[PDB]
Amino acid sequence: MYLTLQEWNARQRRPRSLETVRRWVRESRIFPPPVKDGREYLFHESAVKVDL
Amino acid sequence: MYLTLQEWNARQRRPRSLETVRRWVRESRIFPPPVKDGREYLFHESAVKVD
DNA sequence: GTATTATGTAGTCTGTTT
DNA sequence: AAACAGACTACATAATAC
Repeated sequence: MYLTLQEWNARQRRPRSLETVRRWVRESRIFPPPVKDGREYLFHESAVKVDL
Repeated sequence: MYLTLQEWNARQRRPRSLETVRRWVRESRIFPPPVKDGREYLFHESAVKVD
């Protein structure tokens, strides 16, 4: 299922500050790009961080 | 058998610049610490970087 | 060495959910 | 309204790159 930004962060090898994760999203570092459902990002469970 | 700094670095989950790996060695971040043998560092196969 | 990039905390801004 | 989520910026330091 979709994860919240904090829930996706908590499953990564090195969780970061939520502001950091948000910056990754703004910078197109997350594949697939999270959808903003209303006020919050939804991450695919299989979303990964990529180097651009 | 020992590995070279380049060989060790290519085998990690995120290889870094040589400069950075050398700095980690200089800062004793790597265990077991590499042996300096002549001009090269020699890494144990099991050597990991401790955070 | 110096410069650039990555990260962190805060305040204020737009907008969403209750 | 009030709490929430996130954007954007100002301000920092650390790690990495040059």
